[PDB]
Amino acid sequence: SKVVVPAQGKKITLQNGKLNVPENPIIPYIEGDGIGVDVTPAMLKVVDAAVEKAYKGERKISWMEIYTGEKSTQVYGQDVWLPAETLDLIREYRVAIKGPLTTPVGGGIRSLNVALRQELDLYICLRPVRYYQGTPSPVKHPELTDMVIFRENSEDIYAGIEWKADSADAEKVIKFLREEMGVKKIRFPEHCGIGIKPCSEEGTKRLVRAAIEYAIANDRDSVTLVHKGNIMKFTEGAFKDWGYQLAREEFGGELIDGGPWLKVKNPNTGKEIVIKDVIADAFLQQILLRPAEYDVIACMNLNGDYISDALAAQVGGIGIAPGANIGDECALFEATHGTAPKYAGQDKVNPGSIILSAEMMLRHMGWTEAADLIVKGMEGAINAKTVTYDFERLMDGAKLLKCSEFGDAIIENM
Amino acid sequence: SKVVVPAQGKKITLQNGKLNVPENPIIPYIEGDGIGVDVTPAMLKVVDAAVEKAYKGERKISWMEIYTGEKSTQVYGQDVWLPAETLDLIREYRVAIKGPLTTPVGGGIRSLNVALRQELDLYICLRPVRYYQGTPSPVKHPELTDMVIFRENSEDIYAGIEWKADSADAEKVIKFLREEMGVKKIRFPEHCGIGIKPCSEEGTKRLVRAAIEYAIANDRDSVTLVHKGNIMKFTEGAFKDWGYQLAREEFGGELIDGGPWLKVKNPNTGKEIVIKDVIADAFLQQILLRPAEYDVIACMNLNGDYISDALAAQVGGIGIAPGANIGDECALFEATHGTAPKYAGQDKVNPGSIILSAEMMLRHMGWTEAADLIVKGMEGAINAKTVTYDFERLMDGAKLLKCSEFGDAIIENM
Repeated sequence: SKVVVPAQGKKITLQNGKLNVPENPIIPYIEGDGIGVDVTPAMLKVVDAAVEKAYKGERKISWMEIYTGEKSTQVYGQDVWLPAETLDLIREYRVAIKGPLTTPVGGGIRSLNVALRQELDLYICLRPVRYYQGTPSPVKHPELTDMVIFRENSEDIYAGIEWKADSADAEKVIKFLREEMGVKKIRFPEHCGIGIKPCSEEGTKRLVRAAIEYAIANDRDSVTLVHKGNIMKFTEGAFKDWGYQLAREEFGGELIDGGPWLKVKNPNTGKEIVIKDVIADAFLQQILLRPAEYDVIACMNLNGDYISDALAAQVGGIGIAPGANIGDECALFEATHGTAPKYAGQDKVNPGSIILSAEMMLRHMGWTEAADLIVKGMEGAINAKTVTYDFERLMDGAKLLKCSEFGDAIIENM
Repeated sequence: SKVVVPAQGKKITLQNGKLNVPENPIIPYIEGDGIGVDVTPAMLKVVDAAVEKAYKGERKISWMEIYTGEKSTQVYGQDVWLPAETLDLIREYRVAIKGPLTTPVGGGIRSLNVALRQELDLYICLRPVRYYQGTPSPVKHPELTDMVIFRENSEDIYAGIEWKADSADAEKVIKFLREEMGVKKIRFPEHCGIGIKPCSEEGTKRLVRAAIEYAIANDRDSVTLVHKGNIMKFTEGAFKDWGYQLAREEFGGELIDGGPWLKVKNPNTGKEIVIKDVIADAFLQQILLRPAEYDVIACMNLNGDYISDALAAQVGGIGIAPGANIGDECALFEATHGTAPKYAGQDKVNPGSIILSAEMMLRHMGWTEAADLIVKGMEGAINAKTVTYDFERLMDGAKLLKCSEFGDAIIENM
C-alpha cells in the first residue's frame, strides 16, 4: 500500500520445494534502523556489481523496499512497527534480506526479529562461521573454525511465553503448578516471574533433518547435537533423543562402537557423517580448545543464540557474521549485529554481515557465480588490509575505509 | 551411622553470621567418583602440608569422610545415592569439600550436584577465574582475565521442574496454558516436553547483595549483571531490574550520566564500583574481545553455568577451575570437572581444581596464610613447567608428572 512494486521484475516461484528464479527477480529488502542506513546501500551496490559481473548483464535484481521497525512508524504511523503486508510480501516474493531492527521499550513490544521468524515460521536459523584469512582474532588459531549452525527458531524459552512477578496471571500459573501439579521446587513462590520452555518432536525433527541434509549436500564430516539434557531432560534431552532417532529412522544411521554416536553414509560421496552430541557448557569449551572436531551444529533456540555469538567473536567476525531464517515457504537473510545508533549515518561500520548474508541469499537462489564473486571480493579486501574501523584498530599496516568504500574494495577485488 | 567422626577435632560454629573456627576443626569431605579417587588424596596432602607450614603445627584439620554418589551405594546399599545424613553433616559441620560425582541414568535420578545445592540452599555458586602465568591457553591474552562469578544456584530452568512429551502431566499443563492462560504461542502442542523457568525477587536479591558485598570487601572495580532480558523480560529482565534496584536501595547507587549504570561508593576504600549490565550473548563475545572491562559477574543459574565454563577454557583452566556453593548456614567447596572414568585410578589427571577449591575453603575459614601458601605452590609448579598431562601436551619443555606428583610439586613450591 505504501510499497512500490518494481515496474520491471518478476516474482520468484515455489514449484514444490524448488525455487524457480527469473532473470530479473523482485527481492524485498528492509533497510533497517540505525546503521542499516549505512550497510544496506553498501550491500545493494556490491550485489548489483556481482550479478553484473557474473552474468554479463543477462541478470538483474529488482530491489523492492519494504518496512519494519523504526522506519515503518515513519511511513505508516507511529504505532505500526510491523505492517501486516511485510509478512504477506516476504511470503509472496519468497526471499528477502534485512538490515538491523530497533524494537522499542515502554510499549509492551517483543523482539521484531523473533516476530518475523515466528510469524513466517522460518524454523531454521542458519549461521555459518568461517575464518577469512587476515581478520584480527583474539585466539591463536582462528583458521581451525569452520562451522555451520542450525539453530531451531520456533520454540524454546525464546518463544516469549512468560508472566510478570505479582501479576494475576503468574499468580494463577504458580497456584496451578503448586496445587494441581504438586510442584514443591519453586524456592520463592511470591514475587516470582515465570517463563515457559516448550520443545516438541516435530519442532526438533524438522530442524535436525535440515542439518543432516545440509551435511549430505555439502559433504560435511559431522552433525553435532548440542543440548543441556543432563539437567533439562524432557526438553533439551528430548531434543538429543529425537535427533538421534531421526538420523536412525530416516538416514539409516548405525552405531559406532556401542553408541551413542551414529554413522550416516552420504548417498552421494560415499563418506561417513558422524552424528554425535555434546552437553552445551562443555561445548562452549570445546569450540575454543578443539574447534576442528566440529562442523555442522544442531541446537535449540537459546543455545544456538549463544553458540553463534561465541563463535563469531572467535573468528574476529562480530561485524561480518552472515545469517538466514529459512522456512518451507520463504527465507529472510539478515545482518546479525544490532542497530548501533551512535555510528548511524556516519558511514563507518562494517557492511560485512549484510553483504555475506546477501551471498547466502544469492547461493539459495542458485546464483552460485555471483555469490562466489562476493566471497572472492571479501577475502581480497580483507587480505589487502583495506579495511573498516573495527578491523583496522586491531591491525597494523591497514588502510582505514568508510563503510561505502569497503563496498568498493569488495567490488575491486572481484 | 557409617561415618566415623574423628576422636580429635571440634565442630566449626556459626556465631551469628560469623564462623568460629577451632584449631583442630572437623571438615567433611566427599571423595567423589571416578578420578575423585586420584584428586582428593592429592588435595588432602597439599592442604595438610600448607596448614602444617603456615601455623607451625598449631593447627590441624581432622578430615571426616562422608558419602554421595557411586561410593555411597557401596557403603549404604545399591539404592542410596544421597544419604540423608550427608545433608545433616554438611549442615552441622558448616564447611565441606567434594570431588566429582556420578549421577546414574535409568533410575529417574536428577543431578546429585544440583541436589546438594537445592537441599542445603547453597544459593551462591562462586566461580573465580584468573590466569596462572604459564598455563597454556588458546587465546593470545589470557592474563587479561580475572573475573569472579556469582551464579544464582536455587532457581531458573535448572531447578528441574519439567514434564515429558505425551505424559499425562505435560498434556495437563499444555491444556491449562492454551485454555485457561490463552497461550497461542506453542508451535506444536502435541508430543511436546515442557520446562518451567522461575525467577523471584528474593532469589535474585540475595545473590546480587552477595556479589556487591564481595566487590566492597575485595575492592573490585565493578559488578556486571548479565542476563537475556531483551527476550525473557519477566525472568532474566526482572533479574537485572531487581539487581539495579538493590544496588540503589541498599548500597546507595547513583546514576552515571543518564543511566542505566550506577556507582556505589566503597565505604572502606572510597573507590567507585560501577554496577552495569550486558545481554548474555554479547557478553559471551565481550569476554573474548574485552575481558579487562569485567570483574565481578552476577547471573542466573543457567547463564552462570555457561559463563564459568567458557571463561575457564579461555584461561587454560578446564582442570584447575575452583568453585564453591555458599548458603547462609554452610558451604560446600568442589571440583568443577566431571568424574572422567577412563582415567580413574591411573593417577594422571590434574588435581588443580579441587586443590584450588580447598584454598577457597581455607580462606573462608579465615586461614588466609595456609590458603596463600597453596596459590604460591600452584604458581610455582606451573611456572616450573612441572606439570600434569593436560598441560604438558600443550607445552614444550615441560616435565610430565602424575597427579600425586603434582601434589608434591605444589608442596615443594610453597
